[PDB]
Amino acid sequence: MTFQVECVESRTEADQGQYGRFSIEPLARGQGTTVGNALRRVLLSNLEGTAVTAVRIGGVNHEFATIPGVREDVLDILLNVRELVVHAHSPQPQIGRLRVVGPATVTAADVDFGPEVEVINPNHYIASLSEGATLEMELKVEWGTGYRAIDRSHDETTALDFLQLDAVFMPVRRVNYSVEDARVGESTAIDRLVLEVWTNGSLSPQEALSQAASCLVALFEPLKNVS
Amino acid sequence: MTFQVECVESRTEADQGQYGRFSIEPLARGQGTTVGNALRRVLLSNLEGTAVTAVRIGGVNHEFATIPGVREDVLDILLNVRELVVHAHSPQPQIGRLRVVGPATVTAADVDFGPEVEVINPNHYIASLSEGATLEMELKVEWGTGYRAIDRSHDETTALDFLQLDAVFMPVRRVNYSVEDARVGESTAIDRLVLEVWTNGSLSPQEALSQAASCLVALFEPLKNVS
Amino acid sequence: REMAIELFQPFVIHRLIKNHSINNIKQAKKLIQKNDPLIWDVLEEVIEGHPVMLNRAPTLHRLGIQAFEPILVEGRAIQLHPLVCPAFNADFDGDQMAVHVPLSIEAQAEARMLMLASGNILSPATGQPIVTPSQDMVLGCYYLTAENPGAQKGAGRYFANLEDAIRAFEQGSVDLHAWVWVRFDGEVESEGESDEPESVVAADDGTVTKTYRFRRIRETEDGQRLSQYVKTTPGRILFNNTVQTALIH
Amino acid sequence: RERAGFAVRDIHPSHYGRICPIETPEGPNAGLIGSLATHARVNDYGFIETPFWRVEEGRVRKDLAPVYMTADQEDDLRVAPGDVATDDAGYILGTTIPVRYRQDFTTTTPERVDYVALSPVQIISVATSLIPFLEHDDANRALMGSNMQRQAVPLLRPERPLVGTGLEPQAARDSGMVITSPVDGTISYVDATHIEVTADTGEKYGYALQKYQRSNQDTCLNQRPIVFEGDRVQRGQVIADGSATEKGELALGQNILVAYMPWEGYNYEDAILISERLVYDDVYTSIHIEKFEIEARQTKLGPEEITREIPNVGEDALRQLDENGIIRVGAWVESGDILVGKVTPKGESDQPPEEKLLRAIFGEKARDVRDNSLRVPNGEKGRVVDVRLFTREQGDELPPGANMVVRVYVAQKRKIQVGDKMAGRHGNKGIISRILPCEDMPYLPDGTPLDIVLNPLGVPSRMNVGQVFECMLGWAGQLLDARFKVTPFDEMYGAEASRLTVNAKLSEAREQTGQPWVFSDDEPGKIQVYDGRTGEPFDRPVTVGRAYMLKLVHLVDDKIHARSTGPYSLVTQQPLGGKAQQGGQRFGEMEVWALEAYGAAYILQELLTVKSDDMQGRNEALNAIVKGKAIPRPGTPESFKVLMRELQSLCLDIAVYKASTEDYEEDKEVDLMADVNQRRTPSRPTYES
Amino acid sequence: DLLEIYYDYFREQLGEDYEAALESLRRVQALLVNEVQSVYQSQGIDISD
Amino acid sequence: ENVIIGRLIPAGTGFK
Amino acid sequence: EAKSAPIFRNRVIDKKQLKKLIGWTFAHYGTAKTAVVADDLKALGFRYATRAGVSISIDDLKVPGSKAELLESAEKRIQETEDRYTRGEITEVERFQKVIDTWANTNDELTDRVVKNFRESDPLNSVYMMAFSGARGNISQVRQLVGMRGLMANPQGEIIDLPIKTNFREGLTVTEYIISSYGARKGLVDTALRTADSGYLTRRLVDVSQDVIIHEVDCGTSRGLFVEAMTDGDRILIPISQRLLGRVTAEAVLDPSTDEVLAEAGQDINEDLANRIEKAGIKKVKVRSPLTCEAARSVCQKCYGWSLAHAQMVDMGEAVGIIAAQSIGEPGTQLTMRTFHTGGVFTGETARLLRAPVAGTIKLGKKARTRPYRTRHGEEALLAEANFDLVLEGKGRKETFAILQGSTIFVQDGDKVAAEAILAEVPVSGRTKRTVEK
Amino acid sequence: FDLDSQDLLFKAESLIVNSTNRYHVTLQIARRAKQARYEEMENLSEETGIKPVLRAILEMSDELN
RNA sequence: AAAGAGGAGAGGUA
Ligand SMILES: Nc1ccn([C@@H]2O[C@H](COP(=O)(O)OP(=O)(O)OP(=O)(O)O)[C@@H](O)[C@H]2O)c(=O)n1
Ligand SMILES: [Mg+2]
Ligand SMILES: [Zn+2]
Repeated sequence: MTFQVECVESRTEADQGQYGRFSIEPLARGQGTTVGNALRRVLLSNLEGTAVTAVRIGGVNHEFATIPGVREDVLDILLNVRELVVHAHSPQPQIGRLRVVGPATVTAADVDFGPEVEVINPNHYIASLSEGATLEMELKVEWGTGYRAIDRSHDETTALDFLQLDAVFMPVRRVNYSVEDARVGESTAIDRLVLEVWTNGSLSPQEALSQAASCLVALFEPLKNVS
Repeated sequence: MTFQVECVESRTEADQGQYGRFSIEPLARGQGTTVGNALRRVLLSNLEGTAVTAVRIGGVNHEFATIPGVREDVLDILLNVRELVVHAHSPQPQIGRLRVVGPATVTAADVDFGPEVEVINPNHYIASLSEGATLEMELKVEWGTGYRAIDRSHDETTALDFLQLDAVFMPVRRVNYSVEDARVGESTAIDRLVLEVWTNGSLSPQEALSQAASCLVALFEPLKNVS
Repeated sequence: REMAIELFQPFVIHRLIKNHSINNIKQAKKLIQKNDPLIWDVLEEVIEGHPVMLNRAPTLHRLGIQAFEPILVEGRAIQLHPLVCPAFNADFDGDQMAVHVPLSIEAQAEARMLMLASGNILSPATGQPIVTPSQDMVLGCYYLTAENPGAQKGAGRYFANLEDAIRAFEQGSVDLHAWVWVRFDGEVESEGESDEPESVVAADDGTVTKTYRFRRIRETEDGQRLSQYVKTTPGRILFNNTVQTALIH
Repeated sequence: RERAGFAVRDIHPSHYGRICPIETPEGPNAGLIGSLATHARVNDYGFIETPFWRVEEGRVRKDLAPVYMTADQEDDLRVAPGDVATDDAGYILGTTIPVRYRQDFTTTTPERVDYVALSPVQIISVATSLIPFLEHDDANRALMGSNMQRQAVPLLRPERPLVGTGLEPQAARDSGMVITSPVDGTISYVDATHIEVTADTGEKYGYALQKYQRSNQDTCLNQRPIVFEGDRVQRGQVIADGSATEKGELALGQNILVAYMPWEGYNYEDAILISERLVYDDVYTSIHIEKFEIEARQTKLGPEEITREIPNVGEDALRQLDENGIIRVGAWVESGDILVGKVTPKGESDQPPEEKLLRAIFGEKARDVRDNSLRVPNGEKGRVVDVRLFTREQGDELPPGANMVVRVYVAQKRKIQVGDKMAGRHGNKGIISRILPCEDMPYLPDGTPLDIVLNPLGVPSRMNVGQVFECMLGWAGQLLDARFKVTPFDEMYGAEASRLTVNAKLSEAREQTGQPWVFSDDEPGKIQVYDGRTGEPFDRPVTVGRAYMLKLVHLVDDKIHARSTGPYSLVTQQPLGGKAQQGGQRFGEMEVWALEAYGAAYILQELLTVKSDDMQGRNEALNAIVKGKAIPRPGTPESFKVLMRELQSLCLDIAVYKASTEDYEEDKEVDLMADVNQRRTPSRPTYES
Repeated sequence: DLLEIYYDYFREQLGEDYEAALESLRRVQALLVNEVQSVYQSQGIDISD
Repeated sequence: ENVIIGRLIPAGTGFK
Repeated sequence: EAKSAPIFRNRVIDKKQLKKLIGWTFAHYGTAKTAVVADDLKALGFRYATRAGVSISIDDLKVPGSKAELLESAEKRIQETEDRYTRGEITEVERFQKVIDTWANTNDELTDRVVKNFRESDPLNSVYMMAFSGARGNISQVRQLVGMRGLMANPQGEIIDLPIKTNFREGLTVTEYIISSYGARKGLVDTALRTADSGYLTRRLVDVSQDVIIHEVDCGTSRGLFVEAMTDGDRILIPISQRLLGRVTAEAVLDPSTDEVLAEAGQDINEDLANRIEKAGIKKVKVRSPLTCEAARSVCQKCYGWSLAHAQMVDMGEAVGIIAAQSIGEPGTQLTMRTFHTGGVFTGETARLLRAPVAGTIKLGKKARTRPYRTRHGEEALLAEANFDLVLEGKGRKETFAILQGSTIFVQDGDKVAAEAILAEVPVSGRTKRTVEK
Repeated sequence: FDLDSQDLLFKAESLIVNSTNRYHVTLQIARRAKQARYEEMENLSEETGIKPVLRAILEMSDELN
């Protein structure tokens, strides 16, 4: 109604993540709790992102699940792949191929993710290789929301060609909010809302806040035409 | 984002309250709670109304006195007239007058407020008078929201021999809601929200829903610009 | 505020005379009695940095008097931190407390450096802790880390870092008492853990996997570890993450 | 008290049925003051009797004029308690009956019994007999509940309990505020101060009612009508009631919704969290009345006068007075307002006599008087409801040496707030720590928010589980509109009587209302509850019911006190003691031990000298603080000098000496009662210039 | 009387009475401390020595 | 004894 | 302040674990981190206590289903005793003692069964959860809630022979309420009448030692005191590691295994050194004590040792007499005013029974010297005069027990003892209580 | 303000740790605070928004470096 | 300029 929004502090972490703090004031006695809770609920579970959904590793023995020449087995590679952050500019899925030979340390910068998909952190550790070893991998990306778990496959799978992974499409990593007194002098009750957002990097906190606010406005708009 | 809202039941109690049930569907997996809790919180605290804030009785100057011929004392009469329900069509305050004589049962039906104020329940019991008794009264009406306590700081004694009252402007009595599964064979986790409103009588449930939706939209709109 | 405006009168008078030049003492006293709004702004900064002493009636040992830093509240009752109640032996069902104010600089220094309530950790009678969580914090920490054969949803999942488990819990995809595997490198103690490797599997290129009741370790040929996974519960992860985070700030 | 032994504070076997074994003070005189039992009576010699029923061959004769017996008459007979169960009020069932013989508990066959007690509650007093489900509690909690039931405040609109015991009407009737119809007639005239009853024959009876009077403890006494005009009444029907009674029954508290669960630390140690509906619905709002007095004496210098012309005061301080100078009825007064204006003609001599003699010779008579009028004390406000004036020439018996007396009455209304004490009838007490808006409290599946939240941690530690029975019965009572009454010691009819009764009532309520969520079979007493801040249900169902709660006379408004500087004592010159006279707090020797154990010497030294009785250091410290400089070093306290003078008065040669630094010179006595610095020493600290 | 017994025995056994007094007092002190600590430990009270 | 006459106690900060 | 990483505690966290964590944090990081750690733990516990929704109900109080048979056996035994007294074979004192012992043993067995049933049936019960997590309750109150109250005591401290066989969930009768009134009166009188003794004692203690202040650094003394563990027979009541913390050694400490030296002369003992000393044997240690200080004042800094509040050596200028006096005098005064928290129940303390695990025959020994004896229950038995060994032989199992001097034996050589039969009893001691007239 | 009480608590703990007697360091802090207050009161105005004891603690902790 | 002085009973709260 008669409030103002300000941005206090912003940083960028080593892993290319982002952090943001916002202050909103003034509001009525109880409006801070409702605004903060609605914003948190919409931010944490109703935003769109990209994630790696299927992988395929070449040169895998079905017993001992161990790659020759690589110090990690299949489980650690699958766990390291799930943390890779991507940002696609098209609604159709794309595929990516990785081929590494010789003694080297594989990194997310060595994945050919087409001409449009981009890799936010090009320093993501994947695996290590020694002399006389090669790594061949295929990755598939998709669109979705939230933490999508898979069936019967916790992590440990070694069988069919394309392995299915449980993915997490969540641009926003953490949200906190607090309500404080902003009376100033002696008068009716007035509060101020402080909101902190940790984002994985593919989005900026201001953009996420704008998207959540737009979603809430679209949700509540068609309810005032009943009278 | 696109859904249907419909009214299922509408009934009236003994000319002193209203009931309404609404169904909203379809929604996402967890948006039913998000919509319902916000609607409940806004409906129960952030609505405007009208109430009686000052009373003047001829022959009485404080609240611990009695009138010869009246079955009740001033405190009971003040408590009775505090819970009178009115609706005003204009933002300016009005003044209502009452005069009753003889053996009678004084109810709310004999208060002349003028064509700018309407009395909801005309069977509100107020007082009883025996043969040789008379009752003369004047009432003041104002706009506000929530609970207002008397302050003895208006040193300007404009309200001479006026007895101030603690004011309660809350036109909504009860709100309830529930969430059901509208999934039909296909596994997609579609929600349906059912909302029930018990209203004081000066407002119909549809108007209260529209006002709450407008307030929520006005709250969440200014966050779409920058952050 | 009613108590504070009376206990700190000379300091308020001095600050009213020095800053916001009034005139003399009589005008300041008239201002205080008339209750001008400015005196509250002056008092809010008069008391900043000035300790106060609190006492309860039966003083059985030296922990019955303690020094605190005051903040102004609206009401007529004193607010007390829950973690200092057992030392005072006080509960909130009718008790009362006494307040004293130091005057000189030496007294203020002694109150800050000898009796401040954040430095009384052990008991003079026996060197045992005295600020342990007492009644509902214990119940909450017990419920958080307990066991529940029922309500096991999302059990068997694999996680990296200690933050992925928390993030998955906040989304409702995992229960609070489920059994999950988490990648953790460090010292771990369990309950009823077997010191003998329950299973040993030796593979090619000189690698061995040893599986215990609550652990799974991968090793090279008589060398260093490569990975370690712990089988635990999300509430225990929350507890340990809170403890670890608190020790770095 | 000092010369009393220890056998007098114990319970004797002869007390049963004559003196209550629970109600007793909890202080230095515990066990020395007692209460008469409910059924006891005193004969014409001064001994206490109790009634019994006689049995013949094994049948209780319940229609044969009960027999009153004394302690020594029943020593040689086998007497059974009041919980023995009979078939049809006739023969005694069972085969082993507990009896009392020769002041000893024994057991016997149901044919040697001689007498049976009338009631199972014959052993307790009136206050202890108002606690339901008392056999499931501890005795100490019963004593605390009986004690706390007598500290409740009458409320604006009282309510009688849903779950009672059956003794409330007699307790209300036997105290003298309930008016009852003495005939079988009709009602002819009703008014807020008068009721008339006309019988069938034709004669009339009239009653007048009290209206807003004062009690010994500044509470309120008020009577209100119950009946209407033209109503048909009977004999013994109630037509009016007092301030703390419902329609014929005692009513001390209110019935409110309660849930047993912890909140976010606001129930930590017996603290209470309540809702805001209890404030704006005028629940737990009370009325208090206070009295102020003033007199006009006649001094040797001249009589004092009650007038309006008060020297050296503004016009805004005399708006509400009238002609004589007495406040008007119906005015609102705050602290510092003038109630009665009194002026004293006094000839003080504290000015040079030249101006006074010149004025006296010249003339121009003016005001040589002083102002000591009556003003309301700090922290008080309210309405003036009564002013009474007594003088001579009116047939009034004034105290000797006085000419006029004025009395003023002031009334106030008080609501519940943070820091007030609340309690129930089962020994559970607490202090309110937070008041919440109703949209933040937990709510039911119906959508109704709760009224109060209590911590369960305190139920098994205090061992008072009757409150759970009471709440679970009150829930069903509210759902059914039934208002049950239960008599204690109800397990003589079965094995699980209370539990089965509560379960049956709850099941009947569930069937009648048609709502399946009000009662559960897996968790009989538990319901699902949602969170008003986020809308998410809690993990497990909690216990919900209706509780009868009271508000006590210990209010935080009469407990907050502070001091900077005030009066001092005449002899020791130490600060006075007491709330009523701006007193200081005592620093006993245990606190001195604690400060010595800490190691803080400067704090202790400043406490002992500058802040208590160093007559010169007080003003130096005050002026140094005001000017922003350092506080000079202290001297010698006055109490040491007083002690030295007192010791010298006993013909003892005690003095302080200074050691000789060098040479043969002997040590020199020091004069402690001498002035060292040429500076003033006034009686009280003051701000110079 | 334990002190007297110790004093007599050690005075006969040793040469001087300084050492005898020291020995007797030491033994009595140890006995008293142990007795008091045991009585306190009978309940649930823990105090340093 | 220093408490009765009002001097610095010989323990703690008043040791010397 | 750093360089130590916390361990991952994969277990349930009760009050003891929290206390251990607080002690570890103080010992490793300092007094400034501990406050923030405690604040964080308090906030987490407060946040997650309300999510659970812990409540109390009538059906939450579970009573074991085997109470009636236990009670019936108790009544049979009591009736046997009363018949024996009526016939004229025992006096009144022996009957009183026998019935008291029988009821005490019955109550002990009942509470053991209650605990076992509560643990086995449902571990998430609210009463169990908030009683056995160390939150507020204790066993003596759950016993009265779901077991049985037992025997009472009157204000003079004597036992009443009529027990209360019901609990609070079932409801008392009139006689049992009358009996409970005595315990209520006992607690009421104890709270305000007996508190003067503790105050008088602490005032005397403060007065006797108000001038003991640290004035000296070292006195140069070789004298000291011998410290060992506190045991009762073969059970250790107080270990030696707890008693050695903060003390200064008066002589060098040598390992009984090798020539290694664990500590030198004039070395304070921290926790790790005390643990090392206890783990490697060592039954006695000589330390510096204030009892043997040679300072010509009160005590020196070297003969005192650590200050327990700060975990390091004392500072010069400390008033230790006041601290000692108010450390001794506080717990008794505090415990006197908490008597009413348990009603007036009698705190049991019975003799130690030796039971035969399996059936067999008794072999006895060769140093066994015994005399005819009459026990306190009115029985004929044998009193031992020297320590010996009892041999119980079975089908394929042979066991030996050690019998000390003064204990009573109920069997002889050659008898055929059945299973779970009493063989010997060690009676309670008379010390730690004051002796009065008969 | 940028200076919270937690930093002062850590600074006081550090001052206590790096000394042999707590009473002596308390007396030193009191003397420094008195001298600083006297210097302020007779000259200039200084950053008066901090009490002299806190100032003395800050300078004494900074001298440790 | 002024303004309370002690004592004795009875009853309560932590
Ligand atoms: N004669 C007395 C009575 C009470 N007290 C003080 O008041 C406390 C009594 O606390 P109270 O609230 O009455 O009982 P608790 O034992 O705390 O139990 P609960 O609060 O659970 O009822 C005692 O511990 C003590 O500090 C005292 O010093 N002397
Ligand atoms: Mg208490
Ligand atoms: Zn020494």
